[PDB]
Amino acid sequence: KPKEPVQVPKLLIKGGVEVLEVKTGVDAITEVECFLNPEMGDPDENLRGFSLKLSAENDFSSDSPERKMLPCYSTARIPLPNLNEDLTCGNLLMWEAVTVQTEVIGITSMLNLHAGSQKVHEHGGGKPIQGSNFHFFAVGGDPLEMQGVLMNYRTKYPDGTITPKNPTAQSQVMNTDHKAYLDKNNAYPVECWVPDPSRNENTRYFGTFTGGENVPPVLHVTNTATTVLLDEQGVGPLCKADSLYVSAADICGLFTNSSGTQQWRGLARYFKIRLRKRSVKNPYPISFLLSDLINRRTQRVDGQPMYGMESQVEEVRVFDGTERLPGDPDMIRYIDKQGQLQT
Amino acid sequence: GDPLEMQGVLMNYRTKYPDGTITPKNPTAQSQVMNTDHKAYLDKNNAYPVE
Amino acid sequence: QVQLQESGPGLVKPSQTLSLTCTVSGGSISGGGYYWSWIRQHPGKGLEFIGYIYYNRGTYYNPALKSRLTISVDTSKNDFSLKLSSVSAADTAVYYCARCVLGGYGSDAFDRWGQGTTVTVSS
Amino acid sequence: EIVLTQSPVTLSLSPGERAILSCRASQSVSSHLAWYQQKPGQAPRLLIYDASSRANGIPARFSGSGSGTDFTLTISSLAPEDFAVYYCQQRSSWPPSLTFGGGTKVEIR
Repeated sequence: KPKEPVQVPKLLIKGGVEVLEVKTGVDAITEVECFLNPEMGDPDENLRGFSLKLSAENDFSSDSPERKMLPCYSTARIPLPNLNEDLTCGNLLMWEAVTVQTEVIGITSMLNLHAGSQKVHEHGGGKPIQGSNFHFFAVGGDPLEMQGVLMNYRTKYPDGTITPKNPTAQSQVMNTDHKAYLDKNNAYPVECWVPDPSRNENTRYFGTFTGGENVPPVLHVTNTATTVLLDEQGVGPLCKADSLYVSAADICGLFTNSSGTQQWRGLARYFKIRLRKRSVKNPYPISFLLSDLINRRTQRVDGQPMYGMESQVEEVRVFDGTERLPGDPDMIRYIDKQGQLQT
Repeated sequence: GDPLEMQGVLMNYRTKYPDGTITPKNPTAQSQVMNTDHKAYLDKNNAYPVE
Repeated sequence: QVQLQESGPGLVKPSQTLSLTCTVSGGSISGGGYYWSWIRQHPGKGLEFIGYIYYNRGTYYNPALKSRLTISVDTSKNDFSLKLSSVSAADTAVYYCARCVLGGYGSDAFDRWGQGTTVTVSS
Repeated sequence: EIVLTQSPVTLSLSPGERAILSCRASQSVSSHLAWYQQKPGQAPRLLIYDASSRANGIPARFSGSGSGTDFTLTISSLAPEDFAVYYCQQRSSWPPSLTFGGGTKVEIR
């Protein structure tokens, strides 16, 4: 006698990008295998995958780069079907990213030593691509909200680039007023925008940096990796709107030409985002639509401010519950706010 | 249990190889990044160059 | 280094079928992120888009010309084609053919298109 | 569809001045813009791709600026080999349109 086969998730439909809008049951799974294009700048002569040569001796007083010389993050979007059909007051039914899987495409393209590299010594081969790497990707239901950081505030950027505003010495430290969104492929330069670690309740990003003058780049390729994107509460990146946002950027190191010019190099990136269906509280009830009905039509009023730094609302006493009459009308809360401490 | 289905990626797609090497035919600009035009099948010893 | 050319008729009678060849030499017509477009420019007006082709069954036409077109590709002579149906006297215009790139520049701009040819239709 | 309304009609401009064109769109596409230079009796040729990126071979006296709807073909100084016919073009992502505009021809006084 043998043994009755074991059970396995009965695979269903398969095909191109237009598979998605076919409706499924309630406990569906989905697997999405997709990639991205790295944006290294792409100079001329169809060398799509390098950058232009780097500047050598720009002083701090005046910097003049070009659009080509700065790599940028890569982002895209995945449309999704909606799931609710009738009203169904109460609860809704959204998507969820659960398990990512990344893998770099073209990693053995660096073994070319018959290229236009520098002759490394007199009768040997050439010099391979070495130096600083920075690999980075992100999966979420929302655009990747990011923090503005740079050095040398006197840099005047080219006007195709989305760069932070009013450069001071405060921009060389963690500043609060350089917030923005990520809504455009090939526009945000990588030397000016780290991910904001504060604001991301619906975006998980992974990144390992290694600078240095000339260090080896170490790459893996394995189809047994698995990175769980669940949090410590039991959710993944939820999809508020019908989308799923993918953002990444891959730097591989510097290439040396045969005469001495340095120029960058990158590769693409794989993704396998397993999705599924969850049950949440409705964030769009009829009461939200009603307020957005009236607030479209009602007249704009532009008066003196009532929110922000130059505000004029002073003290708001939000109190409901009752209590035994206090023996002080103005009770104080902090014990010593400013400090009258020792020594 | 099946031959190793691979992916064609290369740089400097204007390089001309000898006849023994099975290279990606019709080399385009897309081959230096993720391209879809270069599926293949591993079936032949000493044939597919690893770069 | 890619060289292009054009060829075809020089005079088309009313209510006939027009055919043109956008000759390509020095590159694959099966080229990955490449389209292959047509641009007409009528004497006295600007230019107008007609149609591009993707060699894994991607077509798109200008909806003003109402899907009266077929664009065919023959891989041997490295060249593609174009078909008009039921031409009129208004079609007398110099005709250009060019290429679109998806990952690089993003348009018909890389100094890469046909050198031009003229079509005359009258009585 | 999408229509690129272009204005002015025919600028009467002397050599050496600052020229500005404006290809204001019916709706925002904001990144898939081009600028085609064509002389009469010649073939088309690019000025600016992606609305700000200069072309290799075009010297830096031209530039591109602006995105959203109100676009700008910035010209620092006009050349006697530049008094010709200038166009604009809108691309398309989801739906295939990418038609073209109307044109503005620079008159030489």
